[PDB]
Amino acid sequence: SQEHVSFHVIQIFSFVNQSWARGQGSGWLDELQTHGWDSESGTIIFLHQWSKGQFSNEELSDLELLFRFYLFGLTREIQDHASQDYSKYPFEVQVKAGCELHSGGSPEGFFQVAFNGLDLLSFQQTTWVPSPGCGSLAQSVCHLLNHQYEGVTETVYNLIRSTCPRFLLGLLDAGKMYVHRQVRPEAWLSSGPSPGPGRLQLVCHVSGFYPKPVWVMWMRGEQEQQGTQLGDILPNANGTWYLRATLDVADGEAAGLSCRVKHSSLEGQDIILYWRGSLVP
Amino acid sequence: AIQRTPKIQVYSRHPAENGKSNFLNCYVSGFHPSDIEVDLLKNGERIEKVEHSDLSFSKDWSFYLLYYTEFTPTEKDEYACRVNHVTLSQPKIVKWDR
Ligand SMILES: CCCCCCCCCCCCC/C=C/[C@@H](O)[C@@H](CO[C@@H]1O[C@H](CO)[C@@H](O[C@@H]2O[C@H](CO)[C@H](O[C@@H]3O[C@H](CO)[C@H](O)[C@H](O[C@@H]4O[C@H](CO)[C@H](O)[C@H](O)[C@H]4O)[C@H]3NC(C)=O)[C@H](O[C@]3(C(=O)O)C[C@H](O)[C@@H](NC(C)=O)[C@H]([C@H](O)[C@@H](O)CO)O3)[C@H]2O)[C@H](O)[C@H]1O)NC(=O)CCCCCCCCCCCCCCCCC
Ligand SMILES: CCCCCCC[C@H](C)CCC[C@H](C)CCC[C@H](C)CCC[C@H](C)CCC[C@H](C)CCCOP(=O)(O)O[C@@H]1O[C@H](CO)[C@@H](O)[C@H](O)[C@@H]1O
Ligand SMILES: *[C@@H]1O[C@H](CO)[C@@H](O)[C@H](O)[C@H]1NC(C)=O
Ligand SMILES: NCC(=O)NCC(=O)NCC(=O)O
Ligand SMILES: NCC(=O)NCC(=O)NCC(=O)O
Ligand SMILES: NCC(=O)NCC(=O)NCC(=O)O
Ligand SMILES: O=S(=O)([O-])CC[NH2+]C1CCCCC1
Ligand SMILES: O=S(=O)([O-])CC[NH2+]C1CCCCC1
Ligand SMILES: O=S(=O)([O-])CC[NH2+]C1CCCCC1
Repeated sequence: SQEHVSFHVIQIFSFVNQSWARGQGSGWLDELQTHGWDSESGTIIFLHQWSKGQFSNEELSDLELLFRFYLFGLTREIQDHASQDYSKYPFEVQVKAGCELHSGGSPEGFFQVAFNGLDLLSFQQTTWVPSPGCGSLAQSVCHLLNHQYEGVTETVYNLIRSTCPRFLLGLLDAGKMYVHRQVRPEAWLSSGPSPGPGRLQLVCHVSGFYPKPVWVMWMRGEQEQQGTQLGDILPNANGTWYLRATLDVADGEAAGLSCRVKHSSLEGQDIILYWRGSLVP
Repeated sequence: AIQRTPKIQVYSRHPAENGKSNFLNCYVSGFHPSDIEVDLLKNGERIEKVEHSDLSFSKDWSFYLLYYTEFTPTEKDEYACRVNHVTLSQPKIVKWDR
């Protein structure tokens, strides 16, 4: 394969005042959620049979411990500074940390942060870098981390650049039968919202396919109809995908139109559905 | 950051087959801030047996959630997804049709 894969942990913290806050963290392999966080017991929730990713229970309990210390220290500092400057409440922090594996095996680390939905800072190579927007707060936090916080930055560098790629690849190998499976889509047709008097909206639904690459078109014979509109490839429960293809046509020109579906699981034999509509008595 | 209203997309795993197990999905994305009320409705009543993803956000930092529930449709019963946000004066609804 030539494709980039990535792993991320994401956090969302809301601080309403100095005595009340709440948070949420999770782990994601590409767009697939593979981990949660139980906040009462401070432990990792493994969503799949392969979610330990060939890590030993020892490294994992040590990561849980590390995350617990990190959460404690993070909230304690933010509250020390925001209680004095209490005009900031209520506010929301977004964190996204993790790594990407490029096609030749080169790892790339990531640690981005946002404040009320705006880029606040990031971690470029070895330096905490503020964003152009805001500065100040960004510059403050960045100086704080650059010069006033010990092996914290060292540990973050080691975590996003060595521990993360190793866990990514261990996850992929631990679930290879899930990772490399093929799942056949099923398709069906429906009408859509009326585009206007004397006009029809044809919809082709394609659902349950994995992996994500798919080809779906409205056709007349071998003429692909240029008007086909593809929707977002939406996620299903249990790792499959869903897709709508719609087409607007005058009634009287709808006969002969068909939906065609091409997917890796189909062994060359495409799915074809002819629009019937009100044509058949 | 300018508040963003949720996009709500409702869709089933399988073709509607009256008297057949099926999954109803509701994808809610592009909203900010993160506080939100999503419910799946059967005949205007909130379904409790539901599953949802943990909160996640795109690269523009707007949030998104997948909701789903297993169900069996009939001509009598209609299903919906209801969302309430700060950017919403009245709880917005999206209805599911065969
Ligand atoms: C392990 C992992 C590692 C850990 C990761 C986490 C680390 C990184 C993040 C943590 C740090 C973030 C960066 C922070 C940097 C900081 O350096 C700091 C320095 O900036 C300044 O700080 C000062 C703190 O002191 C503030 O001053 C205070 O502000 C307060 C709120 O505004 C009050 O202000 C008043 O509010 C009032 C509301 O009722 C009024 O409106 C007042 O208005 C005036 O009132 C008048 C009345 O007549 C007139 O009307 C006048 O006209 C009018 O102007 C106003 N008064 C003003 C403007 O002067 C205070 O004023 C009082 C008050 O009222 O409480 C007055 C009292 O009398 C006084 N009592 C006495 C006896 O005298 C009292 C007390 O002494 C004070 O000490 C405070 O209690 O304070 C004042 O002090 C400044 O704003 C502020 O800018 N910057 C900050 O952003 C702090 C908050 C940051 C929180 C973090 C947020 C997000 C964090 C993101 C983290 C990212 C994570 C990355 C992950 C990394 C991975 C490893
Ligand atoms: C949803 C769940 C996800 C599950 C998937 C598994 C995740 C997969 C496998 C890997 C992915 C990694 C992700 C990509 C990156 C995000 C990690 C998070 C964001 C940041 C963590 C770093 C913290 C900032 C703690 C560093 C500070 C301490 C301090 C220095 C080191 C000693 O520790 P300590 O124990 O405190 O020990 C310390 O030793 C020091 C002595 O030098 C002392 O200063 C301290 O007092 C203390 O004793
Ligand atoms: C802090 O926020 C919590 C959550 O809303 C609230 O119950 C509590 O009263 C707040 N404290 C105040 C407003 O002093
Ligand atoms: N800074 C918010 C935070 O991380 N709180 C710790 C925690 O465990 N929160 C769970 C909750 O109360 O929502
Ligand atoms: N490791 C536990 C923690 O830091 N916070 C959770 C807690 O103490 N209580 C859960 C709650 O109040 O919701
Ligand atoms: N908010 C905690 C949680 O349960 N997150 C993920 C999830 O799967 N929820 C499904 C449910 O219990 O309704
Ligand atoms: O509030 S809360 O449920 O404690 C949020 C937990 N976030 C953590 C997830 C795993 C490591 C990064 C921090
Ligand atoms: O179909 S696809 O979802 O684009 C495949 C690539 N994404 C990853 C999903 C979870 C397992 C590793 C592969
Ligand atoms: O806009 S976007 O390209 O879809 C951003 C990608 N979201 C991923 C980031 C963190 C883990 C969840 C999946």
